[PDB]
Amino acid sequence: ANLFSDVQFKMSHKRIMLFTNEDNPHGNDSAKASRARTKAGDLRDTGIFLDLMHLKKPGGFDISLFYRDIISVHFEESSKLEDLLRKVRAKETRKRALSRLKLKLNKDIVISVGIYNLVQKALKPPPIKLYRETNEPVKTKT
Amino acid sequence: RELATLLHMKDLEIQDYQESGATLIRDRLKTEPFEENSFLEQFMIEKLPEACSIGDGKPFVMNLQDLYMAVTTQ
Amino acid sequence: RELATLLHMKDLEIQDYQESGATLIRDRLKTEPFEENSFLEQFMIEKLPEACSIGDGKPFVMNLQDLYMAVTTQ
Repeated sequence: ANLFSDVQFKMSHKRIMLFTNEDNPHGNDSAKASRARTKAGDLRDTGIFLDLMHLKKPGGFDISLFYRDIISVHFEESSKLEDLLRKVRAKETRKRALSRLKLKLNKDIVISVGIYNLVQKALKPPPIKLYRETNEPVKTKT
Repeated sequence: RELATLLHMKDLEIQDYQESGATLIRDRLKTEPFEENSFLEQFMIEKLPEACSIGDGKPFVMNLQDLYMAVTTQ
Repeated sequence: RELATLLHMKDLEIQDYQESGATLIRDRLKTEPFEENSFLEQFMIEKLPEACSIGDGKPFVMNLQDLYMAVTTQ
């Protein structure tokens, strides 16, 4: 939570990924677990989501044990982690209005239309010219 | 069985009220957390001598004839 | 009947919390107030068929022998 709080740029989505298989974090000190529900519920209400993929464990592969109230049946490995290996190189841009133009039926009726783009033919990112030993930017000055 | 598990879920709710809800009550309605093993031992030690009494068949024909009918139908 | 009166004791205790503060933290621990008739009804509809199925006598020997021996003793 402190880490999310620290950085200054505005955040669109905020997700936490746990990596653990100790499906009961502690069956020994109940007070720790009570404070765990409390703080986790707080994070759920500070705008932050949380997520675990049950990686692997001999037995102990359940989520109703202390985590049904945390994350947003069950087995020993998570399909949710397999896709995080799909290893893709796409790139995306958000709902970016290419240009808003006012469609006018005639000289008097005008409506507001957002010309958006749904296929763009991505090109390779434009290269930047660098100095030969110093790898510094070179600031073209034509 | 289902009524015992309902007892356990209401135990969970009351626990949510005290341990994390940071609230108390009038202390006159506090109920023991439910466990079916004790409940059964006490029922069979105290209540059972009268709980299973055949009698005149009077209590039978009053208390359950509805369930009697329902299960006959099923 | 006794489990039901216990659940009403528990309902009294929970309503005691509900009258003054005591907000629920875990948004999945809610329990509807206990009233016998409606649950007997849902027992009739949803699960009475599977329950009252006689089958091959297995569930009886499985689960009820404790009460069987107890009732024989009483």
